[PDB]
Formats: sequence, C-alpha cells, structure tokens
Amino acid sequence: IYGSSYCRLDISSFFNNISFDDVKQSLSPYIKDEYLIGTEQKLIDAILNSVGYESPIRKDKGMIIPMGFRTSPAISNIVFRKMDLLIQDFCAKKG
Amino acid sequence: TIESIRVKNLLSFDDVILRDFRDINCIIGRNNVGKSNLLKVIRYFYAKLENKKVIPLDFHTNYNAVGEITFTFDTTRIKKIVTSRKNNGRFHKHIYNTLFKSSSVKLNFEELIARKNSTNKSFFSLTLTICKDDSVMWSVDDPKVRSLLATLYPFLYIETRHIDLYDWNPIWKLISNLNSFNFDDVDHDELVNFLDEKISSRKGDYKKYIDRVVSVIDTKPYTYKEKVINYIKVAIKGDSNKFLETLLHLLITLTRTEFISPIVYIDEPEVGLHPKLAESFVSNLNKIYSKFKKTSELSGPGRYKTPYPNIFYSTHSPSILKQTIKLFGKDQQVLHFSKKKDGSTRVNKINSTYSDERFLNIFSDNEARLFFSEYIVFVEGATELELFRNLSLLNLYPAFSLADIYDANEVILANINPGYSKASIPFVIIKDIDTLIDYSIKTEKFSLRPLFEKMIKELTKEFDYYDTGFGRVRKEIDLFSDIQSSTKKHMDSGLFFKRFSLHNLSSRINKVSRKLNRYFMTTTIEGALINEQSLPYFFNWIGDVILTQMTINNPNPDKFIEAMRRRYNIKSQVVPLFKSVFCIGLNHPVYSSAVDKQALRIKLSFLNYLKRKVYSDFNNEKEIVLALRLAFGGKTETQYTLDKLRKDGEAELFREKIKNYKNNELFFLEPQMTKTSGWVTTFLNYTIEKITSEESDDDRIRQKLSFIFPEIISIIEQASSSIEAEESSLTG
Amino acid sequence: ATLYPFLYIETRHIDLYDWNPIWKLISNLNSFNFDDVDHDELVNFLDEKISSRKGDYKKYIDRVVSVIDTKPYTYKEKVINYIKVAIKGDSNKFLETLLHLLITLTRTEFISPIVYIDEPEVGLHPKLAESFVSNLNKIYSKFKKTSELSGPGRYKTPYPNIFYSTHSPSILKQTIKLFGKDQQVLHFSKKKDGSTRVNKINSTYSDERFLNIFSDNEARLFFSEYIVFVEGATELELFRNLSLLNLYPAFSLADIYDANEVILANINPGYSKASIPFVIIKD
Amino acid sequence: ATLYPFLYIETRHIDLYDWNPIWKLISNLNSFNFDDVDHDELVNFLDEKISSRKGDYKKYIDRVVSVIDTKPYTYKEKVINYIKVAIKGDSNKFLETLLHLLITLTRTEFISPIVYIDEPEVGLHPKLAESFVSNLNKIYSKFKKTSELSGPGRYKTPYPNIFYSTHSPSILKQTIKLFGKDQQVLHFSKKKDGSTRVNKINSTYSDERFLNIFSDNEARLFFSEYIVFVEGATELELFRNLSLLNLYPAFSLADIYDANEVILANINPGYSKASIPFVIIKD
DNA sequence: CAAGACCAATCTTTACACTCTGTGAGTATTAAAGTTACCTATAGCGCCAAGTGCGCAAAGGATGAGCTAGTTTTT
Repeated sequence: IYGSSYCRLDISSFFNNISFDDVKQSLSPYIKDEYLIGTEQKLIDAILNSVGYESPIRKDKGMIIPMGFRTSPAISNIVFRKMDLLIQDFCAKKG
Repeated sequence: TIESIRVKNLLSFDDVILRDFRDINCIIGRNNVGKSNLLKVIRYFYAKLENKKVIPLDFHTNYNAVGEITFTFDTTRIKKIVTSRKNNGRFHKHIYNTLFKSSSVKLNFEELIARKNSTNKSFFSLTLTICKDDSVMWSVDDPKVRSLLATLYPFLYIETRHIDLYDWNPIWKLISNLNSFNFDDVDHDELVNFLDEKISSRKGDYKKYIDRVVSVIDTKPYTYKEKVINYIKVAIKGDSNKFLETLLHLLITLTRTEFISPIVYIDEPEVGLHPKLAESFVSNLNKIYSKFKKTSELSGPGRYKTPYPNIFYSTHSPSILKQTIKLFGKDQQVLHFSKKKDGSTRVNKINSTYSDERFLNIFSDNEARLFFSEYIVFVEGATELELFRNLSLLNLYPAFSLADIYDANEVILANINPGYSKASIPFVIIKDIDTLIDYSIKTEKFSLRPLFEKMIKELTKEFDYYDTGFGRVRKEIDLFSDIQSSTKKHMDSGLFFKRFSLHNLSSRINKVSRKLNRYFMTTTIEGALINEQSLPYFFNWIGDVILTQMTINNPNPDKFIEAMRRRYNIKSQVVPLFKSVFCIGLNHPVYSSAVDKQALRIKLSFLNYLKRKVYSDFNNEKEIVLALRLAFGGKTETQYTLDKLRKDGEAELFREKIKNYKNNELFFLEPQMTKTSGWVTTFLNYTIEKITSEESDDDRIRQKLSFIFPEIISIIEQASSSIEAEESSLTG
Repeated sequence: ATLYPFLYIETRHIDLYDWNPIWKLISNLNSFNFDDVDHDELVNFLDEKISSRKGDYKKYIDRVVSVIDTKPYTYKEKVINYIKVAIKGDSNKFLETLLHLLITLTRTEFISPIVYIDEPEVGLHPKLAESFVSNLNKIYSKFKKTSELSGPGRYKTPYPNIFYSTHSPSILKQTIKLFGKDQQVLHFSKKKDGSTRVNKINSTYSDERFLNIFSDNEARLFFSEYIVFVEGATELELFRNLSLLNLYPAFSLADIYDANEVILANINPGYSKASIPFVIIKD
Repeated sequence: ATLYPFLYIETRHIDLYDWNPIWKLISNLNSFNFDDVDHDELVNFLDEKISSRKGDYKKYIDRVVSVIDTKPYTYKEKVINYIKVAIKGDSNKFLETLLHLLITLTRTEFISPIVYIDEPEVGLHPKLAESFVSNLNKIYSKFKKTSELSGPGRYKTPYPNIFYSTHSPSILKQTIKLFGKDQQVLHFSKKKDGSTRVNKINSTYSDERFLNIFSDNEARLFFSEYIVFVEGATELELFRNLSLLNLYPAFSLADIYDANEVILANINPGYSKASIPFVIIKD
C-alpha cells in the first residue's frame, strides 16, 4: 500500500520443477546422518521415501514431490527459502 | 503527534505495531527487555532523522535480510495553518513546499474540494530500512523532509534513576525551541551602551573593560541558541521529582501558543519517592493539564483549544497507575508487553476506562495491584480469601502463590472486564452451582437463573456454517434448555435427592463453560472444608479447642472444681457443670497436678458424652456432616440454609435438633460459628500440623491433603498447571 | 583570604569544557558595582526592543518564572551573567588565557593573587612550550613602566606570583633567558635520613654572551645527579664511550660537560653544591 | 587476528590498579594446556593439606557454590586463576613490566604482537626516560644470539614491532644511540592543501664518534621547522641575539646549529628536505 | 535499439501572522540577517630605463652569421 508502482510475476510449474536433490540437501542438516535399518538404508532416505513419487507420466524427470500430498507446501517453502532470501537481498538495495 | 509505530525484525520484535496513542500513555509489564528495546528503536529512529552516525540495530533472526521502522505523523493542524489564505510567511510556504506540495499536485479539481477540506485527517509515512550489510535506506530521499519532521515533532527522553540535578540542559532546550521571539534584532552595541550607562563613574569604562576582556578571551562567536539562553537567563530572576515536575509544567505551558507538538518518554518516575509524593506528582500534572482546557462553557483568556503533547510512562508502582486512572480517565491507556511461546515481545492494551463513577471513586491499591499479576482468581465471598491465602497451605504448593485472589461481584466483573486482556493476564472465575440452578420444595421442579440464560445465549452462535465437533455443544445447550422442568424426588422431607448427586450436571457445565474461564464448585467452601473424610480431624480440632481454650473462671481452680463436683453430678449433670465451670479465655493459667488431672478427667467425660450423643442421635453418619456444614452458614443438596428453611417451614425436627445441640452443649463453639469468624484458618493450620507430624515426606502429606480435600486441591492443581503452561511467556 | 587569593592549575587532568577559574578571576577582579543595574529597566528595554506588541517579552518571562521558582541569583552569578551577555564568546590555550587575563586584570587593583601551575608541558611540542613562555614574557613586558617607557596603558603595580612545576628543560631555558632577574630556580632533593630540602640554584648570569648562547645542553645540567666538568672534546669522547660505560652501571648517571674558566665562573657550581655534586677535572 | 595481536597503551590516562593487559598478554603467550588439570584432584589436595578432618573443606566449597551459582569459568579466567595461585604477587613501572613480559614470553613462540605506545614520558624525569630506554635495550641484548654469543637462554626468534609517540628529545637520543641499526624515525608534517604525509628521517650514523658524542642539541634538530647551519661561534652569537630577534618574530622559529663538513655529512639534511627545510651558510 | 542507475556543492541557520493574542481547510506557497571571506598564482638572456620594456639571438659596435631537440599513453 506504500508503493506507487506495482509489478506482478508468476513461476511456471512451481511444484513440478522442484529438484529432489535440492529437497534432500535442504532437509539433511535437520536429520542425523546414520543408518536406520542395518547397513542398507539411511534415516534420511527412509524419511524422504514417504514424500516422493515416481510419476508414470513424467518418467523423464524421475521422481518428484507431487501436488495433492499433505507435506508438499512445507517442503516447497523450505526449498524456496534460499531463493526468497536472495530476491529479498536484491530488492532491498533497490528500495 | 505520532499515530503509528511499526517494527519488523529488529532486536526482540518480529512484527509489532503500536497505535491509538493518548496523552497519558502508560507502559507496564514484566519483560523490561521489551521496553528497553522499544526505547532503543525510537532513539535510533530519531538519531537517523537528524543525520547522526550510530550503530545499526541487530536482527531478531538471520533468515531475513531487512529490518523496517515505520512512523506515521498526523499532519492535520499544520496543513490547516499553512493552507489558510490569512498566513503569508516564509516558514508556512516552505512547509507547504516540503510536506504538502508533492501529494497535492497529483490530484484533480474534484478530490481537492469538498473531499479533503471538510473533516479529513492528513498522514505522513516515513520508513527506515536496515539491510544485511549494515546499510540504511529511507522511503523518502530528501533530507529537508527529515529535518522538517524532526524539528516539528521533537523527542525527549527522561531517565530518573540516574539523573543529575546540576544539569539543566533539557530545560534550556525546551525553552529555546518553544518561543515566538526573534532575538537577532537586539544589537550588541546598544545593549552594551545601556549597561555602561547604568553602571559607570566615568563614561565608557564598562565598554573599555568589555573590550579588554574580549581581546584576551577571543574565541568562537556565540551561536543563536547560546545568545537566546543568555538572554533568558539574564531576564529570569533565578536558576529528582522537582526537576521532572518543572520539565512537565514547562512543556505543558509553553506549547499553548506554538504548533510544535513534542513527544516525551519518562522512565521510572517514582524511583526513591514516597507513595504520597507520586500521588501528588500525578495530581499536580492533572491540575496543570485541566487549567488550560477550553471546552464547552469553560472559556475566557488563558484557556486554549491547542492539542496537548504525548507523554509515555514506564513505571512499576501501582500508586501512579491508580492516580492516572482515577484522574485522567478517558485520556489515558495502559500497555502490557509480556512475551510469546518461542520468545518475542508483544504489545497489548489493558482496559482502564470505566463507566461506573462509584468504581472510579472507590478505586484503591488492590485494583491497581490486579494489573501487576500473571494469574487472577476471582471469588465472591470472604471465606474464599481466608482459604486460598493460608500460609501453611501455600507452603506446600509453590505454584499457586504466584496468583492473586480478588473479591468481585457481577458489576465489579463487568466494570473490570477481564476478557479484554485475556492473552496478557489469564484469569479464572470460581462460582457456586446455586448461581445457575434454583431448587424448590413446594414445587418439584428446577429453575434456571438469568446468568445461565445469558451463558446459553453467548454459547449459542447463529450465523455460522457446519463444523465437526460443534454439534455436541448444541446438544448440551438443548439439554440444558430442556432440563428446565426436570421432575425429581426428595427424601428426608425435602433434604436430600433420590438420585441426582448434582455432580454429573456440574461436571458437564464445567466442561461446557471452560471456554469462558469459569468453574462452578459442586458445594460451597464450608462444604469442601468438612466432608465425610474430614470428620476425625474436625473432631480432633474440637477436642483440642476444648482442652486449650476452656479455663476455670474462678481465680482458685481447686476450690471451685471441688465445690462444683460436690454440687453437680459428674455424669447426669455433666452439662451444667461444664457450662458453669469452664469458660473461653485468651489466657490459659497453669494449675496444680491434681487440678490438672481433675480438669482432664472432666474434659474427657464431656468429650465421651458428646461423641456418644452424636453417634446415638444420628446413625447414617451423613446427617452429622450435613448438620455440621449447615450450622456454619452453609447449604447442602437442596441448596437451603437456616433462614431459607425457616421461611419455607420445612424440616422442623432437624432444625429443632440443631437448635438443641447449639443451645445445650456446643455453647462455647457458637462465637466461632458465624460467617467470617476465623475457624477456617485455625482448622487448616491444625490439620496441616497434624499431617506434617504424622508424615514427613512432602509427597505423602500432599497426597493425604488431596485425599482429605479433593475439590480445593483439584482447583489448586489446575491453576498450577495453567500457570506452568504459561510460565515461560509471563516471566522476564 | 580575600586580599591574597590562591589559584591552583593542574594541566595533567584539566577539563577544557569547564571555565570556572576564568569566571572566578573575571568576577573577583572587577571595579564595578552591579547593584545599580536594576532588573525592571533591563527587562522593559529588552521587551520594547524584541516584541512588536508592547508587553510580550515581559509576560513571557513572568510566565516562565512562575513555574520555575527556585532560589534567587547570588551576586556572583548575576555579575557572571552580565559579563557573559556583554561578551561575544564563551590545554595550552586555556592556561595562556588564564595567565593573560590575570596579568591584564591585576593592573588596576590592589589584589595580588598567587598562582601555582603543575606540568605546563604535558603533551606539548617543544616549540609550543617555548612559545608559551615567550607570549607570557611579551604580555609581562607590555605593561611595564620604567623611566622612558611611560604613557597610557603602562602601570607601576607589582605583578602576581607564579609558581611552576616542570620536568622539561625547554621551559627552564626560556624562563632563564627571557625573564632574567625576575626568576629563580628551586631544587628539592632529600636528606640522608629522609626529609625534603629546599635549595636555590643560581640562574642569573651577568655575562650577556652566556645568556644568548644558552641552549639545551646548559639546561640539562639542572636535572643532573652528578656533573663532571672537562675542557677538551677528547674527554667528552672518552667518558661517553658506550662499551666502556656498559661495564660500569654507576658512571652512566653522571653528565659530562665541556666548561671553560669563564663558563665555570658564570655557572658557579659551588653555590648549589649540596643539591648537585660536581667534580672539575684539569691537567 | 590471533597470530598478529595488536596492543595499544596510553600513559597520559592510565589506571595502575587495572592489570587486564598484563593478564591477557600472559594468557595468550603460553605453551600449556590446562584442560587436563582435574578440579576434584586439586580440591582434594587442598582439603587434605588445609584441614584436620577429612572432607570438610570440600563440604565448605560445595556449600558456597550451591548458593553463589552463576556462569561457569571460561578457559581464560581459569588460566588466569591458575597463574595467580602460583605467583607471589599481583606509570613507568607498569609500562616497563609490560614490555619486559612481552619480550620474555615471545622467544619460544611464533606469535609476534604489534605494540603501540603513546607518550611514554608523560610526567617523567629525563633520567627516568633514559633509564627506561636503557633497560629496554638491555632486555633486548640479553636474548640476542649472534656469532659467538651462543648458549642456553639465547634465541634466534624475531622480536615484535613497537611504535612510540614521543615529544621528548631524551627518548629519541637514547633510542638513536642504543639501538642504532634497529630503529627508524618517522615525521608526519602536512601538505599545502591539507593532508597528512609520512617521511623517514635519517637516524643511522656510520661515524662512531658522532654517535658517542650525541647529545640534546643534536636531538633538538628533529623538532625544528627550519634549520640554519653555521660554521662558527660568532654566527651563533649574532643569530641568537634577543634584541635583534625581538623585531623579527619570524626568524625566532628557526634553530641555528654549528656544524662541520663531517657533521653535515653524518647528519645528511638533504635526505629529509621536504619535512625539515634547511639552509647552509658559508664563506 | 534503448535502458533503471542522472555527482557535490552552490555559505549557515532558523523560523507564525494577525485585527482579533488564541486560532487558522490557497486551484499548487522561503528568505533574511550573520558571518565570513579571502583572495593570489609565472622565463631565454641580457641590458638599463630596473619591470610597464627593448633588442637579439655574430661577435659588436642598433636587420649575414646559422643551426636541433627525449620516451610512453590516450589519439
């Protein structure tokens, strides 16, 4: 409300373009690095197997976090926190 | 005249907004760090307004990159002054070109006329942004605007804990900036000539002396402020609490003829002061405030309609708050800071305006003390105060001692309105079940009080959509409405209930009304004090009272005891002997061994007689409890007392038996039988001492107290759990 | 006490923002009675000059006074206010101003103050230290009246007593060269059992050449525990050898000076013998 | 920062009671790890030594701690406490002790601090300043290991850098005479338009006679705005006449020195010409 | 091709106008003492008139003597 000029932008395919390795890297610092089951599966992988899905129609992209699941918005915010920080830092200098 | 202050992501603030300022804004709370942070934010903003090099503030979290401070100024009076055709001056035109020029040239010929010239209020918004790299940016890139805003809305800060009485810099700053005189028209030469003429033996001596002095002391020339200060000092005839009073009085007086509205902050106005001194300070401030008020019929010279400046107080004294509430009234507000769950400062408004004149006139220190609390327990009678303020009982529970208990009626509760400051000061209202349901003997039907109807109406919520879990409340409300008749049956001639127990209904209504911060006890305080599990302790207390308080009236105990034993029968005439021998006295003399043995034997015989009569006349052992809790001004089961039963003319035999017991044997207990006598404290202390002697561990004695007294211990435990849940937030 | 005031100045911890000694000196050393100034006349005059409407400044001052009621002004505060309103303005510079004001204002009164100054050269360049004494001497000689030097502005009045506590040879050299017969040097030292002494070191020289060629080496002798007097430069070269003095940590506390018969006569080491021991080595 | 610490010392306003710089310097310069000192073992040792009944000292300590509970000791605080419990005690003396500690506690470590000192001679007798410089030089020379000077207690480690801000010719004379090749003199001055310059003034002399006979007159030339060199006593007598200099208050700011060709070569005034202008007058 | 980002200082500082002495709703609205303020800088060579110039550049003697000019960068 304090501004005189207004601009609007949109992101194309926001949920479909979230890289899975980015999600894994974002969630790694908050999960202990250890083997949950013997010496075959890790705790981080076991937790992350409950949020991804191998889409039959999008087999080219591999497995992605699909829209309609309960945990998708929180993961999206956590992943995009870095980009939000970068954009906010850029916009602060321009006022 | 600031209207809004907003702080985002700085120090201990996430998003804090302060608005609706009054003249006598007062700040209280437990979190002093929040007040210090607010003061630092204001000082930083006003230092950056005047282009001073200061360290930027810190961030609450590092996952952001900006920190914003927003200020809104009400530029309404200045606009009216400048835009008038009567005022033609340099300063007015400069102010218009600086403030109202840019925003007015972008409007058409329709919005300017009849749309912004009738009653509108003009606002000016200034934003300061701090970046991650310690960079400072403004929303308006014009130093002239900032300078004009700083010189039109000055900020003054007063600290009373560390104040030097030998420094009068704030006084001179206020005097120099609140004058309407141009001091540049006073030529130095003519004043020097006048002084020389006034004092001289030979013409020119003073001028030569001044020239010789100046030729040696040649330094930088006087500034304008120094010259005006010197002129004021030569004009006037002379130069902790007194300093603050002088500052406030000067600020009020000098601003009546100027369009500059300062903002003042004062920290700890009552440090090292008598309560009467603080009350007198507030009273004098109010009198000076009311002296210069021109409202309605009050007119004439010396009375103005100029708005008053804004004053903020940081105090920890209930006396100042009480005086401010009583005197100023609608021109003041109370702020409460507190914290959050994760840790962050809040700002809330506490209600301080009352529509009842009696409440304002009867306002005392307890009402002010209610402000400085973290958990308030509201009760109706005076026995609840005697029960909940017992020192021995609170010794074992170091969590209910942090709550304050207050006696409030319906009108007092309405005036206080605890629901407004619900998030800042949690509270619980404890009442009895008689306030909701009334029972009758002649007509076999319950009835609902207007308070119950109001609660049902408040719980009922029309204009709503479906929500899972809300239909149960509607079903409970429907059951409460339909239980209006509730035909039942009373046994023992309208004394007990067939099978109701008043417990399931009480539990259900408590579950329903928990959302409204209410708790309805099944029975009264005396009912909870003496129950079926407390008969041995009550009997032991009565026996101890008989053993201790009863003494021989005659100065010679042996002769009187022998005469009364040889005159009255020891077994059949024991009651007349006890009545005519032992009396209640404050002092307990020590008798001989034989006299002590005889007195002990007589007391044991009296105890045996009373216990045998008690266990013989009554059999079910429940009528004993009923009679005990009814003789001590109480009601049970049917909600009936002595006076109510006598007016209803029911249970003649029970009343006659109680009267016989009172007027025949328990004549000594009668003074400790009226309301507000002091038996509660004595009984509680005796019971706690006995249990402490029997059981050493704290857990064991607490468990035994819970077993003996279920209801009050449950209330204390619930209050303690509520306090522990919110302990982190409401603690500095 | 009121005829012989005592002033003490410490430059080590002097505050430049405090001008109390200056105001005290100006107020005490005055020849005017300020009780005849009155108060109503001055306030009325200022009100007439500064206010367009007749009666604005007076009402403003009355309103201010009515709410700032305090103790009345003393005479000293009143005269200080008058002096401040009559003038156009408010470490080394402070001391120079104090001394100059005292000298200027003592010329028309019989008050004879005595002033003590401690460490006038703290944090001061040697040129500045010399310039301080030079300016003091110039202002001292400006007011002196003697025979031919007669006229207005020249007086026959005793000057106030000034005491210096210095650790720098520059100030001593300047005060010896400039003042001459109007200076003395005091040496404290100590006794064998422990007790402060007071002795006078000769500082007046009849020879004009010696006073003109006075330099830092001559002033260094005043701060010497033991002086060794020699004639030729070969003795200076021999007794100032670093390697030779490295093995004897007791001859390094003595200073060696090249002295002639005329120089020895002018210095006269025998006068201050109990304070500064000396030895004269010849062939 | 931890490899090249910076220590700044002011002497005009210094508190002798506070010993924080000394404790910080000692704690930073050590080669011991105090993490293996068992607290319980030391407490038991003290209890056994100081008590007649076993364990009462431990009871006293835990009773005190249970009531004065606060933040635990940091590493630096406990190191300082351990150092204090092992030593027998806690203006010019403070500075000398700090310099000696700095020089002593750096010969076995690779940490080289940088020291700045402001006004080392404030309120100090000239002999005291000379003794201070001499003591510093002796401390330096004690640990030097060059050529035949070899043995225990002598090291090849570099010495830390020390900067002085002085207004006294005595300290400059002593530091020139003693250190020699291991010292330099900086002159700030100013530019025409207003700016601070930095120049180096020559202070190393190859001639041993000149360095041995170095005195206060030679050191006075370092604080001269303008130097006039002459080759006779008559020129000194003429150019130092008080009456002649009274009428020309522009030549009184120049220092006149009597120098020979060898003295001029040793001084070499041409090296520092933009800082100290000079003129050489001959026949 | 066209584009947000268009320097610092320009002397400083302060301050209501009115008829009414407490109050003001313009279609586009600063100035006036006070105090500084300081300013400043020049070859080829010689000669006589001593810097405002004149002559000559062959001595020398008033127009034969006759003569040259570094690197690099922008460009």
